[PDB]
This record gives sequence, structure tokens and C-alpha cells, in this order.
Amino acid sequence: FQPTNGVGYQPYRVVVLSFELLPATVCGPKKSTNLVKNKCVNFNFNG
Amino acid sequence: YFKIYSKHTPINLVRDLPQGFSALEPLVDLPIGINITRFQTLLALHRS
Ligand SMILES: *[C@@H]1O[C@H](CO)[C@@H](O[C@@H]2O[C@H](CO)[C@@H](O)[C@H](O)[C@H]2NC(C)=O)[C@H](O)[C@H]1NC(C)=O
Repeated sequence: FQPTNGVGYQPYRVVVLSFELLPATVCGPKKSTNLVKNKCVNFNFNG
Repeated sequence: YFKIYSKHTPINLVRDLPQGFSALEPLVDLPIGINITRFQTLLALHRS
């Protein structure tokens, strides 16, 4: 590879991520919210 | 899941499995997913 490479011949980094499932160990971010008290609220605490 | 519960107690016996009551609290729950059928312990020895 050279600095003056063409778009087709220019280098490209490639990464393939394969997910294997058959207890799952890597899960999603599982975003959260703020806590509010003293009101009729629909709550979800860790499932 | 490999579950390990633990407890530690102070005693002053010489040779017995002491009586009494003590509930073991959970220590860890490791997501291993292996097939376990046999196990062994590992001790320490003194040398000089
Ligand atoms: C964990 O491994 C043991 C290996 O000793 C398995 O016990 C054997 O299981 C096979 C079935 O695949 C039987 O044909 C053998 O007769 C079993 N041997 C003994 C000594 O029991 C055991 O089944 C495995 N556990 C799981 C959940 O698969």
C-alpha cells in the first residue's frame, strides 16, 4: 500500500463479529431511568 | 450456573463437626455452563 492508492486499491480494515449462543454471558447495555417516589408508578427493578 | 455459598465461624474445638446452627450466605454465581461430575480438594504442606 502507498499513500497515493486509489479508492479501490486503498487499504480497508475489516472486522467480523460472530455471535455464538447455545447461559448467555454478554448482554446489552440495559439503560436505566431516575427514581420517583410517592406516586402510583409502573416500575421495573431488575426484571 | 455454578453457585458458591459460604460462611465463616469462630470455634474452639479440637476434633469434631461442631453442632449449632449457621445459615450460609450466597458468595457468587458464576456463569460457567460446564458439566461437573467429580471434584477434588487442594491442601498445603510445610517444608524446610
Ligand atoms: C457429564 O459427563 C459425564 C461423563 O462421565 C456424563 O456421564 C456419561 O453420560 C453419557 C451420555 O452422554 C453416558 O453414556 C455415560 O454412561 C455416562 N457415564 C457415567 C459414568 O455416568 C454425564 O451424562 C454428563 N452430564 C451431562 C448433563 O451431559
